[PDB]
Amino acid sequence: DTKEQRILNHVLQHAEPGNAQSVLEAIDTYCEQKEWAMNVGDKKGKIVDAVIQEHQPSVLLELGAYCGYSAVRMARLLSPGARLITIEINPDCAAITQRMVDFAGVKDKVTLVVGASQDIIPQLKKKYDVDTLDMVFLDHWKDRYLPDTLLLEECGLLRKGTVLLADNVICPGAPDFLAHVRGSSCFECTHYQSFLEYREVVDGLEKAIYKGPG
Ligand SMILES: C[S@@+](CC[C@H](N)C(=O)[O-])C[C@H]1O[C@@H](n2cnc3c(N)ncnc32)[C@H](O)[C@@H]1O
Ligand SMILES: O=[N+]([O-])c1cc(O)c(O)c([N+](=O)[O-])c1
Ligand SMILES: [Cl-]
Ligand SMILES: [Mg+2]
Repeated sequence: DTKEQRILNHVLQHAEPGNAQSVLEAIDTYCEQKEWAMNVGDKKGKIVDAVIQEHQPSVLLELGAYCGYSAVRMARLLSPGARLITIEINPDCAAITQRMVDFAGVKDKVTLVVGASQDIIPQLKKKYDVDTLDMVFLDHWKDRYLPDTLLLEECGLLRKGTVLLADNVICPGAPDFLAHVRGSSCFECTHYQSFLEYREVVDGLEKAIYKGPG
């Protein structure tokens, strides 16, 4: 992950220590202009922000951390005592994520777990003291969105009103997830049309609110 280290080094050299906004701006400018990277980004980040502002989650699970952009972005909006648990399968990306979170001033809100989402999710109650989740941000490999959604449900981690928010439902796309949550009476869905981070290709997020196993 040479590019990812470069992004981190750019942030460490140019952003302001302890300042989450400064970190996000440094990443977004670097990535838009110099080296594209799969961060949720600023435009779609504003939709993520709005969802968190509307629903005010205190326990938030992120699937897929990468360099920590979205962890920093979401953590900046959370109340005291809130927990953002973020799961990242790649140890080198997790290491960057932790540096990024520490530098941004938000480490006290974030718990990073190195591992595959499908291994970690069944451990969240017993090993991470989770009860249920208020919100989940899905932004890992898209072929995991549907299986992890069903796993979350099976493991008893969703309550009525738990908000799923999925990135990239149009590009690269998550068609099997979308078909499921839209067609299922167990999820109330809203689609937010936007763009591929840093670019003009159309993309979107799906917000799917769990309605219980009905
Ligand atoms: C799109 S990047 C996440 C971007 C991040 N949410 C952001 O906006 O800054 C996707 C990440 O998912 C991770 N990933 C892929 N499969 C995963 C899995 N099964 N469990 C956890 N992380 C996984 C990849 O290593 C990669 O870092
Ligand atoms: O290829 N891409 O444009 C992306 C974009 C993204 O925002 C991703 O999250 C992604 N992925 O997780 O594979 C891929
Ligand atoms: Cl953007
Ligand atoms: Mg994405």
